[PDB]
Amino acid sequence: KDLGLPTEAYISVEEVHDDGTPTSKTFEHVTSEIGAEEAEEVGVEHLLRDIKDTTVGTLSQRIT
Amino acid sequence: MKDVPAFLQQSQSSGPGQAAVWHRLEELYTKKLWHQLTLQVLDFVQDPCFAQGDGLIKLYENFISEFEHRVNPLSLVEIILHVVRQMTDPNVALTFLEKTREKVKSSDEAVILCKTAIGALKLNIGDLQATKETIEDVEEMLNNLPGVTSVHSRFYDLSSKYYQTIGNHASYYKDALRFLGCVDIKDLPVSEQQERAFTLGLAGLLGEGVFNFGELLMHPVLESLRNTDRQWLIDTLYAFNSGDVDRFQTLKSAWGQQPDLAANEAQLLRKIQLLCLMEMTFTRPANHRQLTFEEIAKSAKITVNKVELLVMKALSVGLVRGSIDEVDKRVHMTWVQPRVLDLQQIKGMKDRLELWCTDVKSMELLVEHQAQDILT
Amino acid sequence: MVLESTMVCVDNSEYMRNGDFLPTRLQAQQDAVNIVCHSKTRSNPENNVGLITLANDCEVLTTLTPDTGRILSKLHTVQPKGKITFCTGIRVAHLALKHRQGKNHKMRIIAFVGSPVEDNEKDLVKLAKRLKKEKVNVDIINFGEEEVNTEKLTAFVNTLNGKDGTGSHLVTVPPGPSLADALISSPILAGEGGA
Repeated sequence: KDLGLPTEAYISVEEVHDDGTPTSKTFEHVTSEIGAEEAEEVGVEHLLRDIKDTTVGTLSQRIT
Repeated sequence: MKDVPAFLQQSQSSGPGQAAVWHRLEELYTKKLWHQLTLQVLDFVQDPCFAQGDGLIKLYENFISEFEHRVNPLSLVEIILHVVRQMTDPNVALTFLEKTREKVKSSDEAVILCKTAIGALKLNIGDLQATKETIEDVEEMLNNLPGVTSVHSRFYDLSSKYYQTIGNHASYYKDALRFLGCVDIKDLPVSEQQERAFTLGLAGLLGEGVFNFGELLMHPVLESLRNTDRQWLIDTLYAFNSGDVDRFQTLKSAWGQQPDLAANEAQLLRKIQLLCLMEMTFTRPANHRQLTFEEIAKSAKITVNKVELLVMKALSVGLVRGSIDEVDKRVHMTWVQPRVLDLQQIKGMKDRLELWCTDVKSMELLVEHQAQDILT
Repeated sequence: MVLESTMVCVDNSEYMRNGDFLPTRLQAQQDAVNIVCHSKTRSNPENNVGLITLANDCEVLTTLTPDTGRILSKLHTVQPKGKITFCTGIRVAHLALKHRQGKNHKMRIIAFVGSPVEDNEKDLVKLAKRLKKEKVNVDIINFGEEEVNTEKLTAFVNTLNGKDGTGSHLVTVPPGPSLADALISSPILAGEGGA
């Protein structure tokens, strides 16, 4: 699912509404990013039959 | 073991009706079904022992020392609680409560129950400051649970009584709204519900920043119940919100009923005017953004110097955002406050968004053809 | 007894805290869990026990280990506001028994009921059908459904035995004094199979 990662990160937030019970326990999304160690990253390339589709680098990636 | 069966034994002999209650209570403990006693005890306090009999004070000691484990903690506060309501001596009632407080084993609803009762006693003496603190403590505990249940209902009744009498309209609104809104059923009488709804409506008019007018209409307490006094009431909620000055003035007699509105007029006059700047912009703007300055003064009907104050006061409280431009004599709004819960609010949004949905898809495909080479 | 994974379900209710079984049930059951656990371990040591609460929102304190210490600790504290909900404990026991630390064992549930059930006649027949198809049985030490209730269990226990390759037993402890900490007299010392 998604064009990107099907990963979402959620942090449990408490907010009041006035439609239902007051003070509800809910999830507000908090930003998800990625990492990777240096050897591990070269490993990610090794399994793929590509490098990556995007990295927001030069002329070519940036448009994609 | 037996604090409670010891007293029960003297008492059961002589007295018809009442003898029976004691006889049943005694047998449960002896066979040692402690739970079964907990089923019996609740009624017993309301039946003999200062409500058919006497020696409730004797019984108050007996329950607390031993019976705090044996008999359910929640039931322990509850048996005394009922007596505290009927009594005309809050000075003795408050001490019994300070002592009752359970925390014996695991989680207890027992703590919250004292907090309403203690608070109610203080208001009756006229310890105003002391009632206010007891409201802050009962609120915090409750709010922590994401739910609303019978003790939660109680909190809302105490908060509202204290607040209406001194006249803190702002402080009254939040509690009163929430009670209406979650649709409380407990054991509430019709008369008590007429009081909640009525006062909340007076309170909004005085208020600052309060645009909770629409949801009130939806809610059962106001909507289901009506009377002759309410016929003024309903109409003032509209007059104030939309900005028709004339309609409110005539309906003013209503202020008289409940003492929530007798504190000020100072903010009251400003507020209808504030509401009209938010309301008017919310209707005509939604992809337009201007409304003329000119309508505000026509929905004010008061002196010119006073208009600048009202207009600026509305940006500040959080009813609206934007700027006012008086070299075009128009009001530009960057933001217009979202309309408090209705079926209508949801409908307005859906159509506009669908129009936008069509723009993204088309534009996306278009741009993709060209710079086909750059993609690779 | 031998090659068994067990979920001991401790009832934690407002009912389970009385003076029914001296001194109070909370102490009395603590003696009772040690005698069943040890009894099964003594027979051949290759069985394990787990701990779940039958009552309210299920919580898994422990998965399979031989350890008696956990059963003894959970039992002494009980919620005042709790009451039995038989359906949640059976559902959860079955689900837990599937995954195991020591994985070879057959599935048997041992449950303490010191409360009258709070679930209707439709519920009790529904559960019995699930227990039977999975061939996972519940042995019940029952004083609770005696308190002011009828013994619903009695019917299920007969049905379940024979067909399932696990056993069910109805063990009767009269309400009020008879002890329920001197378990050797009425066997639920170990869970018996049916095959």
